[PDB]
Amino acid sequence: REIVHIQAGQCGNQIGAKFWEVISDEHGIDPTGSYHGDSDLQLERINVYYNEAAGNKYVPRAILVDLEPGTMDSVRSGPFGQIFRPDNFVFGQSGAGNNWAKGHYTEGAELVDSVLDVVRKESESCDCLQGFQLTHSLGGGTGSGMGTLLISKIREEYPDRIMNTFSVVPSPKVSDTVVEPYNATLSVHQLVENTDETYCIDNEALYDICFRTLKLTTPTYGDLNHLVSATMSGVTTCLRFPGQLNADLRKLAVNMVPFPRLHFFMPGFAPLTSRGSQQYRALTVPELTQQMFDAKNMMAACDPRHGRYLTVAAVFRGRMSMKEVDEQMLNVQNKNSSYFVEWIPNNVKTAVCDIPPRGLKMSATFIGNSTAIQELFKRISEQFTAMFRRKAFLHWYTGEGMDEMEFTEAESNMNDLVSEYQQYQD
Amino acid sequence: REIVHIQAGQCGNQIGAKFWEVISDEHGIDPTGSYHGDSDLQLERINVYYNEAAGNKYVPRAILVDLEPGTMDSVRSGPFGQIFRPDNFVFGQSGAGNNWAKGHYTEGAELVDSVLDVVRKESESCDCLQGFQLTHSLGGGTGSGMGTLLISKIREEYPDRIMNTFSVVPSPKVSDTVVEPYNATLSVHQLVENTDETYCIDNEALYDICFRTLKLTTPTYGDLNHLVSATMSGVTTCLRFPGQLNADLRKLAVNMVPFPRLHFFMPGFAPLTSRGSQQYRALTVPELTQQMFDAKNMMAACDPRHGRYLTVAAVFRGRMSMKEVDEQMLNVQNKNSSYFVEWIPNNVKTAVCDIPPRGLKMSATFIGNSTAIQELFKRISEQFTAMFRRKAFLHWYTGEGMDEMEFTEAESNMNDLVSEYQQYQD
Amino acid sequence: RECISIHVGQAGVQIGNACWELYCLEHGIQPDGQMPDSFNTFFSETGAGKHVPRAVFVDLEPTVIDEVRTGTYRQLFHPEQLITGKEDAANNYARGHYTIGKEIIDLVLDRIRKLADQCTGLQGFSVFHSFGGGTGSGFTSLLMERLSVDYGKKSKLEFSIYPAPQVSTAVVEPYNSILTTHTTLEHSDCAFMVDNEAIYDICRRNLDIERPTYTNLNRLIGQIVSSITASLRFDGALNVDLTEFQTNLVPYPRGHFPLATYAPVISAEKAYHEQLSVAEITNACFEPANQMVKCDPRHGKYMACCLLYRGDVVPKDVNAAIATIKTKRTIQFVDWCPTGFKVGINYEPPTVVPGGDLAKVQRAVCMLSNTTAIAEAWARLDHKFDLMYAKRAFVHWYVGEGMEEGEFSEAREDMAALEKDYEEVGVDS
Amino acid sequence: RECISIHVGQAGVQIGNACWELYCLEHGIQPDGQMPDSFNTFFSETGAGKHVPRAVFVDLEPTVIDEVRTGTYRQLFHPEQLITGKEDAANNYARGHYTIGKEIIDLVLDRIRKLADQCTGLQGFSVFHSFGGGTGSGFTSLLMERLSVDYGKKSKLEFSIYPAPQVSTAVVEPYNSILTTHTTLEHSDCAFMVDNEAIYDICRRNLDIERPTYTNLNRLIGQIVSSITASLRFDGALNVDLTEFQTNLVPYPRGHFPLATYAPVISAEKAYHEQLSVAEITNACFEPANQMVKCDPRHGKYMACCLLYRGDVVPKDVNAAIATIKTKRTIQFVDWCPTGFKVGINYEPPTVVPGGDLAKVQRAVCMLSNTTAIAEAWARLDHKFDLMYAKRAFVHWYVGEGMEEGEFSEAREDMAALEKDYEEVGVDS
Amino acid sequence: LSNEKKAKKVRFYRNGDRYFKGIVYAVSSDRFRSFDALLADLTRSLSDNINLPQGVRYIYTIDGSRKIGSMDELEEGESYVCSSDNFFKKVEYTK
Ligand SMILES: Nc1nc2c(ncn2[C@@H]2O[C@H](COP(=O)(O)OP(=O)(O)OP(=O)(O)O)[C@@H](O)[C@H]2O)c(=O)[nH]1
Ligand SMILES: Nc1nc2c(ncn2[C@@H]2O[C@H](COP(=O)(O)OP(=O)(O)OP(=O)(O)O)[C@@H](O)[C@H]2O)c(=O)[nH]1
Ligand SMILES: Nc1nc2c(ncn2[C@@H]2O[C@H](COP(=O)(O)OP(=O)(O)O)[C@@H](O)[C@H]2O)c(=O)[nH]1
Ligand SMILES: Nc1nc2c(ncn2[C@@H]2O[C@H](COP(=O)(O)OP(=O)(O)O)[C@@H](O)[C@H]2O)c(=O)[nH]1
Repeated sequence: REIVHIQAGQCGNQIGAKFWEVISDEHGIDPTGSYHGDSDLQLERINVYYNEAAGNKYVPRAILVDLEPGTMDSVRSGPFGQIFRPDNFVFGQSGAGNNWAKGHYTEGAELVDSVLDVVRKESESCDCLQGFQLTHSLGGGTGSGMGTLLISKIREEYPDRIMNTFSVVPSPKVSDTVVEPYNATLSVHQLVENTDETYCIDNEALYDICFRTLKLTTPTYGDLNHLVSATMSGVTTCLRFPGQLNADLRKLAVNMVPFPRLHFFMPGFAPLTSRGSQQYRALTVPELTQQMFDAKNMMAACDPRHGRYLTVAAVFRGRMSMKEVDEQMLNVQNKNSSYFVEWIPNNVKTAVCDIPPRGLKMSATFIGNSTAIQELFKRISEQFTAMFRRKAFLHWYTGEGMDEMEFTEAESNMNDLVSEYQQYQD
Repeated sequence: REIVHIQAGQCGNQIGAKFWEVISDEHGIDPTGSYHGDSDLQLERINVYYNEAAGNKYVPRAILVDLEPGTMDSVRSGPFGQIFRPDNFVFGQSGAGNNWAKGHYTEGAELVDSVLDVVRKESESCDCLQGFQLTHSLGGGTGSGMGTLLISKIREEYPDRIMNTFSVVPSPKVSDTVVEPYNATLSVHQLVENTDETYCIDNEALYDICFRTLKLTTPTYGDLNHLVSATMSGVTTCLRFPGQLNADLRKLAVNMVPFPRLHFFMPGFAPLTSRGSQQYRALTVPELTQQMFDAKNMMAACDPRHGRYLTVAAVFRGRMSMKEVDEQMLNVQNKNSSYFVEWIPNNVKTAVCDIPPRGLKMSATFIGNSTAIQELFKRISEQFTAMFRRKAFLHWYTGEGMDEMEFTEAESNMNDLVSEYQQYQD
Repeated sequence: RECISIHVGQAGVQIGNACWELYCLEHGIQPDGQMPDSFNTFFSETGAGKHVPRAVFVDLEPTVIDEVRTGTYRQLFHPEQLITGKEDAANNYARGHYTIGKEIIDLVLDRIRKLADQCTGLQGFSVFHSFGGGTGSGFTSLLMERLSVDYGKKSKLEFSIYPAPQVSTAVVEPYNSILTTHTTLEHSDCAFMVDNEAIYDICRRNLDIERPTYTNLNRLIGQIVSSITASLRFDGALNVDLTEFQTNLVPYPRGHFPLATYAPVISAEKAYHEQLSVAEITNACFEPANQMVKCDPRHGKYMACCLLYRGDVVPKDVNAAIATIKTKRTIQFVDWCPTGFKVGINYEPPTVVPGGDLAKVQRAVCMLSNTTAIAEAWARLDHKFDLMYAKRAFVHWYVGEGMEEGEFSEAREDMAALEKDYEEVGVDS
Repeated sequence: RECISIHVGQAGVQIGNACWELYCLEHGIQPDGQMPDSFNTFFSETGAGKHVPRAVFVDLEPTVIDEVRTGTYRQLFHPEQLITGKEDAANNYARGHYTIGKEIIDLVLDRIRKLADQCTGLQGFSVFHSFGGGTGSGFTSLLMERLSVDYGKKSKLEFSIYPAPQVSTAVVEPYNSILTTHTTLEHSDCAFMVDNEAIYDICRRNLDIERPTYTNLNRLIGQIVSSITASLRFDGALNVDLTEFQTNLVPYPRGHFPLATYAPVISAEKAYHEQLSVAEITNACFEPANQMVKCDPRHGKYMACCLLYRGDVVPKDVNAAIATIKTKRTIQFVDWCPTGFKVGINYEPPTVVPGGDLAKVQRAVCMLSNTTAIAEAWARLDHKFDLMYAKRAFVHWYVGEGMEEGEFSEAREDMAALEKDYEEVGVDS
Repeated sequence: LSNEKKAKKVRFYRNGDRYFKGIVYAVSSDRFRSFDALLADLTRSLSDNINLPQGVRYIYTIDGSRKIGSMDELEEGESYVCSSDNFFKKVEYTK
C-alpha cells in the first residue's frame, strides 16, 4: 500500500519538516542517505512514504505547496531539507497574502495545475495507492485556501483513495492571526466535504500538554510540531507495520466514521512523560489508557469530558497482551459509560502493532471521534459572525474576486456541521 | 494488604521523615536504593508501604500535604528526602497561616482536590487497601485544619478502609503556639468523627520519657520524632509480619474500640534503655511489661494510673513464649484490677510477631485505650473556653470565613467526648 | 521577495541614512559596500565585491543628500541613486507636489522602475517621508500616487513621521499633512507612523537624555524599522512577509496607519543591569509611554497587532505572554476581532549602534498596530488645519503654486471621513 | 514567599541602610551585589551575577538617600529604587501626607507594584518609618493607605521607631505621631515598635558607650530586624512565616503594635567572656532593661510573644526555658490567653558587624510581643499632643497644608479608643 | 466593640460547564474594592478556555437573569455564575 503526504502552506510545511524529521528516523533514512535502520523491519513497508531511484536514496513522496518562497527556502535550506526531490517544491513566488481567497481563487488557483501535475506523478508512482496525508493551518492563505483546494481536486481525481487531514484549527485564547475565523470557517467547509479523516490540533492545547505534561518551560514551535508529528506517525506509518491486530487508514476510517460528514478526530499520544525524572516506566498499559483517555493530553482544544464519543481507536504499537489491551478498553468503556455514546456497543477500536516508537518500550496513538469537538466549530463559527456581521476585513477577500454569498455558505455549512454532531451527544 | 501514609502539615511532615527514616531500615530500603534487607522476610510484606516501578525503587506510598514550601523543601532536600516520587508532594505555596480556619476552609480547601486526586492514585495502586496512616499536630494550620479535612474526605471515599491517626495533642506545661486550643479543639472534633484509631503523642511526655528513660540530655526534635516513629512501626508494619499470634490494624481496631467514638490511645515502646550502661538486657519479658505498663513511658501526657483502661494491646515482636506472654499479661491484669475496668473480662489484647526491631532482641509496642485520656481533652477544652470567652485571637479565624457557631460546635463535641469517656471510668 | 525603499524629504533622508546605517551594521557590510539570498530583499549584489543599496533618495535642496555623499557610507550607495532638484524645497505641499516637485518625479520614478526591474520578483516599496514638509508631503503624494498605478500589484507600506502633537516645526505643517494624507490614502497599503515628539519622551523617560539629537530619533526608528524589513525578510521561526502585514494589519482599504513600538528602550550605561524578562517586554508593549507616537491608548481599541520578536524567544513564552495580555481586558481589543495578534519570530537578536545610547539586549519586541486611538491624533491635526484655513493663512502660498480652494477644502472633507472611519470601525459593536 | 520593604523617611532610610547592611553581611553578598531559593524572599537574582535590593527608598530631601549612592552599597540597589522629591521634607504630617507627599506617592506605589509583580507569590511589605517625622509619618500614612487597598490580601507589618518618651527631637513630634497612628491603624497587619531612647539605655547599660551614633541604634534594630525576616524566611527547625506573626501576634484588628527585644546585647571587648546559657538569655527577655522600648512592663500583661531563636538551640531547652517562665507569674500573661508563646527556631546563629560593638554569640532571642504595656507609651504620647493642640501650637503649619480641625480632633478621638482598647483587652478578666 | 459584618461566602460557577462544581470565594470591602477587582481575581482562580472565554468578565445570578455590578448584591452562602460573552445555558447548578 501507499500514501503521498501534502505540506500545504507554511505551517503545514513547517510541520512537514517535523513529520519527516521523525518518520525518517522511525525508518532509518538519513538526510539523503538510505536505510541505516537499526532493524530490518523498518524497510519492508517503507514504500508507503518513499520511492526507489538510486539505491540509497529513498525520497519522501510528499508535496510542498506554498506561495511564500522564504518558507520552503528555510525547510529546504536546513536539516533534512535536502531529501525532497526539487520536483516536489510547488512554490508560488506570488504574494502569499494571508487571504483564504487569495490562495484559493486568485493566486493559488494558478499554481494548482502545476501541483496536481505532480500529485499525479507521485500517485502513479507504483503499486497501489491508499490515500494522501495533508498538513496545514486553517488560519491563513496558503494553508486553508490553497490547501483546501488541493484536496477538492484530489477528491475528484481519486474518490477511491482516502484523505487524512491534519488541521491546526485556530486556537482559542489567542489567535496567531486576525481574520483567522475567515480563513478557517472557509477551509473547514471544504474539509467537511472532501477529506474523510481529519486530525485537528491546537497550538495551545499543545502548549498546555507540552508545558505541564512535559515540564518543558520553553516549548518552541519545533516542539509542538514535533509532538504532533509523533501522533501522525503512530497513525499511518505505524499500522503499516505488523501486529497481532493491525489496521490501516481504512479500518481506522471504516471504524471511526459513523456518518459521512467525514468527522474530525483529536489525536493523543501515549507515553508523554518529562525526560529524566518522570521516566517512571509506568507503562504496563493501564498507564497508557490512563494517559490517552484523560482530558488534558488531547491535542484538541476541547475536552472529551464535555461530550460523548462515537468512536475511539487506540492504535497501540509495542508488545502487549491482547488481553490486558482488550480488557482495559472495557473497564474504560464502563467507568465512563456516561460519555461514550450508547448506540455503539463497542465504540473503541483496539488496534495493535508490534514494533514501538524506536526508542520507547510501549506507546499507543489515540484517535478520538468525540462529539466534544462541537464546542470548537462553535467557537470558530462564533468569531466569524461577530466579525462577519460588520464585514470586518472582508474587502481583502472580495477585492480578490470572492462572493458575499461564499462566506455565508461556509459558515452555514460548517455551522450546520456543529448542529449534526450534537444529534449524537443526545 | 496495604496502607497509605499521610504527612499533614509540617510536624506531621517532619515526623514523616523520621517515620520513613526508620521503617525503611526496618525494611532495608536505602534512599532511592532497593531492598538491601539483611534478611529475606523484610520484603514479602513491604507492599503495605511501597510500590513496584523500576526494580530497585520501592517508593514510599505516603502523601506530603503542606501550605509552607520551606518545610517539604527541607524534607525533600535532606537525607531520605529523595525517595518520594514528586507526585507525592501536594504543596500549597500560599500563606500557611497558623489558622485552623486558614487550612481547612480558605486556603487548604483549595489544595484538597489536588490531594484527594493522589490519595486515589495511591489507593487504586494495587491489591487490597487496609487503611491510611495520618501524622500531624493539632496545634496549627496545615496540621489540624487541612489534615483534619483530608480525612473527612478520605472517610467519605472509603468508609471501609481504616484510619489510624497519629496526633501530637498540645502538650500541657508549655504550648509551642498560642491559639493552640483553637487549632486543637477544632481538629479533635473532626477526629472523633472520621478516623477510627488515634495515637496521641505529647512533645513533653516524650521529653520526660526521653530525658529520664534515656539519660539523653539534649533531646532534639529529631529524637522525639524518632521515638514516636518507633512506636508507629511496632503497630502497623510490624503486624504485617508473621507471628505465633498476629493481628493487623483491624484486630487492633476490633479489639480496642468498645464504643464508636473512635477513641484515642497512648502508645508505649518496650526496650527503652539508655545506650551504653543500661544495656541491661533485662528483657526476658516481665521486664517489657514492667516497662510498657508503668506511668512514665506512656507517650501520652496523662498518666494511666489516673483512670481505668478499656483495652490494651501489647503488640510484641521478638521470639517469646506464648506462655510467658499470655501469663504475665494476667498478673498484670490482677495486680491492677483497680484500674483496668471490669465489664471486659480480658481487656488486654496480646499480639505476637516474630522478627523484632532490626537491632534488638525483644520489643513490644503498647497501645492503650485508657479512660485517663479524659484528663487531656479536659485540658485542651479548658484552654479554649478561658480564651474563647474573650474571643481572643478569633478574628484570624472568622476573618478567614469561619463561624462563631463553629468553635461552639467543636468544643462542645470534643467536650462531650470527655464526658462519655468517664462513663466507663465508673 | 525584496522591498525597494524611497526616502523622500530631508527628514525621510536623515531617517534614511539612519535606518540605512543600522542595516550594514548588523549585516557585516562596512561602509565600503563589501562584507566578508537571506537579505537580498534589500541589497543587490552588484559587481563582484560590493552591496549597492536597494533604494533611492529624493530632496529638492542639495544640503541633506550632499552630507550623505561626504560621510562614510559615501561609498555605499550608487552616485546615481541620490535624486536632487537644486531648485527649491518650499515648506509647502502644493509647490512640492504640483509646480516644482513635478519636474523631478519622472526621473524619480525612472529609478524605482530601473531598480524595480533589476531585482527578482519584489514585494513592494518601503517609502520614507515626513508628513509635514514640502518635499516630504507634496512630492511623495504624487510619487506614491504614480506607484499605485504603475504597480498596483504590490505592497505600498509608507513609513511616516507625522506632526508632533504640540511641538511641530513648520508654521503650516497641517496644511502639508492633511494634504499628504488625502492624496496618499487611496494609494498606500499600510502606513507606519512614528511620532517625532512622543519619541522624545522615550529619550527623556526611557533612556534619560535631554540631549537628543535628530541623529538619535533616527537611530530609534532606525531600529523599529530594522525589525520590520531587515530581520523579517530574514529567515526565522515564524517569518512574516511584507504582504503579511497589510493583510494581518489593515481591516479596511483606507491605507490604515498602525503605530510602531519597540520594547527593550534602555540606555547604555544601564548596559550591564540584569536583562528584562520575556513577560516584561511583552508588557511594556501595552504601555502608552513607549510607543513612538503621542496617541496614548486614550480609548483607541487595538484591532490588530503584529508582534515582531527577534532574538532568543520560545514560541510558548510568546503563546503565553500574549495569552496573559489577551485577558488583561484593560487592553480592550475591538469587538469584531476575536484574535488580532500576528506573532512574528525572528532569530538574530537586535543590533545596537556600537556606542550610541541603546542598551543592547538579546531580544526585543517591535510591535506595531492599528488602534482606534489615532481617532485622536488625526482629529487634533485636522482641527489645526481648520483654524488656519478658516483664515486662509498661508493659502496664497499654494494657490500661486498650482492648487485651488478645491484641493484644500476637498482634502479636508477627505480626512473628515477618516475621523468617522476610525470612529465607526470601533467604539461600536 | 517574599516580603518587599519600603523604607520611608530619612530615619527609616538610615535604619534601612543599616538593616540592609547586616543582610548581605550574613549572606556573603559583597556591596557589589555578587555573592560566591532560601533567601530569595528578600533578594531578586537579577540574572546574572548580581542580587540588588527587594525594597525601595522614599525621602523628600535628597541628602540622606544621596549618601547611600556614595558609600559602598552604592552598587547594591538599582539606581531606580531610591525615590526622592527634591522639594521639601517639612517636619509636619499634613504637608508630607497631603500637599507635598502626595505628588510622589503614585511614583512610589509604581515601584511597590513593579517590584511586587516581578516576584513569585509574595507575602507582604516590611515598611520602615519613623513615626514622628514629616516624610515618615505623613507620607507612609497614605502609602500604607494605598497598599491596604491595592493588596488587602497580604501582610502589612510596619516596623516603626516611635517617639522617645522624653528625648524627642521635633517640637511637634506628637502631632506627627498621633497622625501616623490613626491613618495607618486601619491599614497595617502588625506594627513592630523600637523606641529610640530605650535603645540608648541598652547602649549605656548593656554594652557601655556614651558615644552611640545613630549608626549604632541602626545596627541594633538592624539586628532585631534580621531576626524577623532574613533568618525566619530562612529554613530552620521551627520556621515562622510572616503571616504567622500577625496570626500568632495580634489578638485584634487594631494594627496592634508588639515590641522588639533582643537577648545577647553585649559589647565586643567582652567578646571573649564565657557565653550565656539558654536559660539566661531566655530570662533576659523578661527584663524591662533590654527591650528597645521605654514601655517597661509597668503592668502591661503580655498577650502573645513570638520567641524567635537562632543558632544552636535544642527545642527542649526552649520547651523548658519557656516553661520555667510560664510559671514565674510575676510575668503575668493575659487571662483570655492560656498559652501565648510562638517558638520560632532558626539554625544559622546571628551575624555581628565585623567590628562594631556587638558581642557575637552563637545563639540569640529576638522576642517581640503585644503587651498591655503600651497602654502607657500611647497614653504619654497622646497627652503630649493635647497640651499643644490645646493651644493650636503649630497648627497653622498643617492647616495651610491641606488638613483641618477635623483630621486633628478626629485623629485624637481615634487614639482615644486605642487607650481604651489596650485597656479593655487586658486589666480585666 | 467596632462595627463589622465579615466577608461573604459564595459558590462561583462558570456558565456552561455542567461538570465543574464551581469554586468558592470570599468577598468583602477589605479584599476587593469593587466587582472589577473581584472579577480580576476570579479570572485567575476560574481561569480557563472552555467554559469561560477570557476567564471571568461578569457575574450573573444562579439563573442568569441579571448580572451583579456591586458587591452589595452578593449575599452570604450565595450561588453565582461567571460570564463574559457566552449566553446562559441554564444547567443543574445547585441541583
Ligand atoms: N525623526 C525625525 N524627524 C525629523 C527629522 N528631520 C526632520 N524631522 C521632522 O520632520 C518635519 C520636518 O520636515 P522638513 O525638514 O521641514 O521638510 P522636508 O519634509 O524634508 O521637505 P521640505 O519642506 O521641502 O524641505 C518636522 O516635523 C521635523 O520634526 C529627522 O532626522 N528625524
Ligand atoms: N533609630 C533611629 N532613629 C532615628 C534615626 N534617624 C532619625 N531617628 C529618629 O526619628 C525621628 C526623626 O525623624 P526626622 O529625621 O526628623 O524625619 P523623617 O521622618 O526622616 O522625615 P521628615 O520630617 O520629612 O524629614 C526622631 O525621633 C529621631 O530620634 C536613625 O538613623 N535611627
Ligand atoms: N503547530 C504549529 N502551528 C503553526 C506553525 N506555523 C504557523 N502555525 C500556526 O498557523 C497559523 C497561521 O497560518 P500560517 O501557517 O502562517 O498560514 P500560511 O502560511 O499563509 O498558509 C497560526 O495559528 C499559527 O499558530 C508551526 O510550525 N507549528
Ligand atoms: N514531635 C514533634 N512535634 C513537632 C514537630 N514540629 C512541630 N511540632 C509540634 O507541632 C505544634 C506546632 O504545629 P506545626 O507543626 O508548626 O503546624 P503547621 O506546620 O502550621 O501545620 C507544636 O506543638 C510543636 O511542638 C516535630 O518535628 N516533632
